[PDB]
Amino acid sequence: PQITLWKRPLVTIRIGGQLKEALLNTGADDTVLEEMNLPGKWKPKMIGGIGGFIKVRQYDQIPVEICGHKAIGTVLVGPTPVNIIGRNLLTQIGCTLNF
Amino acid sequence: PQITLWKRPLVTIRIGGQLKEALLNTGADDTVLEEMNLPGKWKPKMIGGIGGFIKVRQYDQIPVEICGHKAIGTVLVGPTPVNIIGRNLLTQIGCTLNF
Amino acid sequence: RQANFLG
Repeated sequence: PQITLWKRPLVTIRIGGQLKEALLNTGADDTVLEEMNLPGKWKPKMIGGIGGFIKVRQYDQIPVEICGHKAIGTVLVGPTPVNIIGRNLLTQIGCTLNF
Repeated sequence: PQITLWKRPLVTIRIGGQLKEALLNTGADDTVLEEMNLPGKWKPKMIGGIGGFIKVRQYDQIPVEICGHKAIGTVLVGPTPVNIIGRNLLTQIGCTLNF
Repeated sequence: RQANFLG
């Protein structure tokens, strides 16, 4: 698709058999989802935030479907205003910025 | 142009005689820059992301040159860790996400 | 309002 920016670039994702809404976010290195449980193997991580570091759980090699485009990579889980898809997965689905 | 997301989508912007490196950020509603004297009245605002909120000054009707495109709109100024071009200006220059 | 970028 081509997604314009007059509205927030929210799309439906599938992860662990659940549908969720997420923001396509070019300003985020990483993908950060709201609190949820996810299949197996996570490590504690800290990510740079506003006013300091926030604690997240890092899951590696997680399959995520974004508008029916397959990605597999690192998904962080923690206190985010909104589910955010970052460049780590945007790159995998071939997403570019154009003007 | 087409900007891939392998790396942060950083571009040079100009405001008046002032150069800033800024992140093209589809996850941001607004445009926020640090250390900028801007002409005109401003009003206090608080804007949030991962980590929490920062206090900024909202200036309206500010011309911003972005890769040869003339944007004019709201520019927030405060202690953002990286200078950000948000959807308010990205729309004006015809920027989309494509995959 | 939300500027949801992250490092």
